[PDB]
Amino acid sequence: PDSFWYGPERPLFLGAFTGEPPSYLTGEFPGDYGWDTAGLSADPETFKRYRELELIHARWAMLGALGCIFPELLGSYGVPFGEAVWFKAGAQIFQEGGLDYLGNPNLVHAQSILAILGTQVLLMGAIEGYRVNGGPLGEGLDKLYPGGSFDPLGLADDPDTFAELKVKEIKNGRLAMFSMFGFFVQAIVTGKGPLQNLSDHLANPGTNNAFAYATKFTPQ
Amino acid sequence: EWYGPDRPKFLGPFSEGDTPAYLTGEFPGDYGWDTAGLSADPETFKRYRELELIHARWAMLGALGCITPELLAKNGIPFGEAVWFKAGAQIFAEGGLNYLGNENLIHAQSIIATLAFQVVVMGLAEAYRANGGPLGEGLDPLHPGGAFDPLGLADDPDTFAELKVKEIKNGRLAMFSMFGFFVQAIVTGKGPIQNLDDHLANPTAVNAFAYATKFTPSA
Amino acid sequence: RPEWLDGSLPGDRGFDPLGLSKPSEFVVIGLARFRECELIHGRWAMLACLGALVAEATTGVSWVEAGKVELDGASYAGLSLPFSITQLIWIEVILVGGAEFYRNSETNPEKRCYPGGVFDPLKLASEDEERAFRLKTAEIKHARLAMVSFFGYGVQALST
Ligand code: CHL
Ligand code: CHL
Ligand code: CLA
Ligand code: CLA
Ligand SMILES: CC1=C[C@H](O)CC(C)(C)[C@H]1/C=C/C(C)=C/C=C/C(C)=C/C=C/C=C(C)/C=C/C=C(C)/C=C/C1=C(C)C[C@H](O)CC1(C)C
Ligand SMILES: CC1=C[C@H](O)CC(C)(C)[C@H]1/C=C/C(C)=C/C=C/C(C)=C/C=C/C=C(C)/C=C/C=C(C)/C=C/C1=C(C)C[C@H](O)CC1(C)C
Repeated sequence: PDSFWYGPERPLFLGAFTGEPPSYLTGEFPGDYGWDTAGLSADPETFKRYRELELIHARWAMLGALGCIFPELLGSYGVPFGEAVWFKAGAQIFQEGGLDYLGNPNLVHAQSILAILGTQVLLMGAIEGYRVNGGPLGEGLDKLYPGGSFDPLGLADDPDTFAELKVKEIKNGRLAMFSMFGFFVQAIVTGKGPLQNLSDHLANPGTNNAFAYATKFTPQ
Repeated sequence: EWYGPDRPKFLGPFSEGDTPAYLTGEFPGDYGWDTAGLSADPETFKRYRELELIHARWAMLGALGCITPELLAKNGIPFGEAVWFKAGAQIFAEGGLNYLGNENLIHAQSIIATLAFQVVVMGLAEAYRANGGPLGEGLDPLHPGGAFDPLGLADDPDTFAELKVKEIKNGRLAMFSMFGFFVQAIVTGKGPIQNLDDHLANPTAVNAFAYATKFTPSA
Repeated sequence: RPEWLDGSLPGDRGFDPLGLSKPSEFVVIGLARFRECELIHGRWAMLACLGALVAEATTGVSWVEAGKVELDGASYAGLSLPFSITQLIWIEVILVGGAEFYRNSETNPEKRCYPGGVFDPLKLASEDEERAFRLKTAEIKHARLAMVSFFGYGVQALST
């Protein structure tokens, strides 16, 4: 296309020091900064599969980051969750009262983990089978951008706006995946919720940073 | 059935909509599961098939070797240590590692001697497998046959192909089970047979989820 | 048999003593709508009858009594719900109004009475001319039965 994010004049991941990007990264796909130093996308089929994997990971991680942030914020403000922290919310089902959505005893009130696992397995199996092979909500649609019933508001009719929104989606998804990797590492190292880590850093930025835990995993 | 375009797939009714084009179905165990696109290049596909089959055979042997001593000990054989993941320390025991408990069998004491012997022997064997040696040269890399098929159970090509499918399927099952062995040993800390007995005792209460907060971050 | 009972419709039974559907000449100085009205009233009648019977069987509280206990405390199938009467009525009016407003926006009376489509999961309608008509007559007959049954229930509720 003819836009700032496509073609040979697109921005690249090393600024002026990037040089010439790899030949197969011609710049016809969203979020193409020409960063394939490892050379894992030489084969176009592998490139397509990696693009699909990246997009699915991006959407899942956007959802995951939002769902990790929101309950802890609400619990900090005062909502009585069973376990507000993202990496502890799974253990609520072992509590005597069971899992309670929003802390209310009349919302969901789940008791058995086996039923949750079984229903999730069935529903998600059907969902992903429909995603791979066309189902009730469209049959002959694109694998990554089905549109149709999944774009009710008609935000992707204009091809130029469609490309712009694709770039925005991929960029926000990459940011979300980076932040989710940060979530995992901070949970492993610090042991507190991400909002707790942010509050601690804001309280004393000079000392409450990552280096404070640097001497945590040293062997003895 | 098996080889052919109308073959069983890994997603059942949801698979024929999207399957890799390079997986025609001329090889055993071709369920059309290459969602990651790691076998687009045929040479890499061949190397991955070789790796898969070697892992399959090794995991079959490993599953049998993990199960048999524990079951025999349950039947009442005085083993030094029934659990597979603690069986390696028997060499450090004061009495040494004895086959089937009896001190007149093997009675090994030194780990260095057995490790060196294994290194030399397996180096020679794997070099012969990679290049070709006394047991045939220039044969099929994965199914040499000949001196490695003394019983001649795969002379008929269709029977040979069906047996190849059975081999790869049993091997995939064995590798899955060995991964389960590793994870269960890491988490539970008991032998697989002990895990099965405990699950059979109280199926609803004791299971994997019981050890769910095992690795929760501290501090 | 009345002349205006042209037949070819599921509810043809020769019952119209007062000539409500009888066309009349006019001077200046429709059966489809009435069939749709009977259809909708009967559908709601069977829904109400089944709900009342199930409620009487399971929890045992009288259908006429339902609402007084709900206002004091909301509960469905013996399980409590976190809804007050205000939120309940607001959700009900919004959802029912949306469903209604989508319902009447159909210029075609045949689809107005018989939308089919997503509302028919199994391909039972198809293009059959006899079996589909027979099951349509079955629906209309059960609708009439449910309407008269619920009228009897309402009559028995009073003076008791
Ligand atoms: C001109 C200067 C310039 C420089 C130096 C970079 C550098 C980088 N950019 Mg780029 N950019 C630059 C200009 C621009 N970038 C971009 C847009 C982007 C995007 C969208 C992305 C990048 C990314 C990257 C990274 C790709 C290489 C990498 O993965 O590093 C890896 C190596 C390092 C970061 C160095 C190691 C860090 C540290 C010094 C060592 C760690 C020390 C630890 C204490 C030791 C570890 C502890 C152990 C024990 C566990 C890299 C950091 C990518 C990225 O962020 O990946 C991470 C990426 O997605 N850039 C734009 C807008 C068009 C630019 C404009 O000029
Ligand atoms: C029609 C339904 C149907 C569905 C949904 C599947 C789906 C599957 N088949 Mg298939 N099959 C189906 C029909 C058939 N299969 C086969 C033959 C085969 C074979 C031979 C194989 C498969 C395999 C698979 C799996 C591919 C792996 C995968 O996609 O990971 C996606 C799935 C998951 C990631 C599961 C996630 C489970 C759970 C929801 C998440 C767990 C949550 C944890 C608690 C998270 C905790 C985090 C921890 C780590 C910190 C997948 C489960 C392969 C397999 O078994 O690999 C494992 C395989 O080898 N199928 C036949 C015979 C013709 C079928 C007949 O209809
Ligand atoms: C699983 C996630 C995933 C996947 C499949 C891809 C896949 C792809 N990316 Mg994307 N990307 C991701 C995550 C991912 N990326 C994240 C998190 C970022 C932000 C840092 C980016 C930023 C990015 C840019 C800026 C560009 C790409 C490009 C590409 C393409 C070529 C690179 C390649 O061969 O990927 C193969 C990828 C894998 C085999 C996944 C390996 C993942 C390893 C195992 C994780 C561990 C290593 C990692 C460095 C850990 C540190 C994480 C963080 C601290 C850096 C390919 C379609 C280029 C392109 O052509 O765009 C279309 C391009 O310009 N990506
Ligand atoms: C190391 C073992 C190994 C190896 C090398 C292969 C290799 C292959 N398999 Mg096999 N497979 C395996 C294990 C393995 N598989 C297991 C355990 C199962 C049972 C789940 C299967 C089931 C299976 C089916 C049903 C099919 C294949 C197919 C293929 C081919 C294409 C897929 C591909 O690119 O794989 C490349 C593989 C790798 C690069 C290995 C990387 C492994 C990384 C490290 C991840 C491993 C850990 C992972 C998280 C485990 C998750 C599952 C866990 C619960 C066990 C290729 C020759 C397809 C084919 O064409 O048949 C010929 C096919 O239809 N495989
Ligand atoms: C580019 C390139 C190039 C060259 O050549 C080479 C290389 C370097 C290799 C490459 C790179 C790559 C990379 C970087 C990657 C990364 C990735 C990631 C990080 C992802 C994530 C990703 C991430 C993700 C998905 C995430 C997800 C999440 C989730 C789901 C979550 C969920 C949840 C929640 C909500 C909360 C609750 O409470 C619980 C739970 C349930 C848990
Ligand atoms: C398919 C596909 C496709 C897409 O595309 C991508 C992907 C996904 C990547 C792919 C997948 C893959 C996979 C799954 C893999 C897995 C594997 C395994 C598990 C292996 C194991 C494997 C395993 C194994 C070998 C095992 C082995 C074992 C052994 C030796 C053991 C031994 C022993 C014994 C006897 C016992 C004693 O006491 C001790 C000892 C001496 C120690």
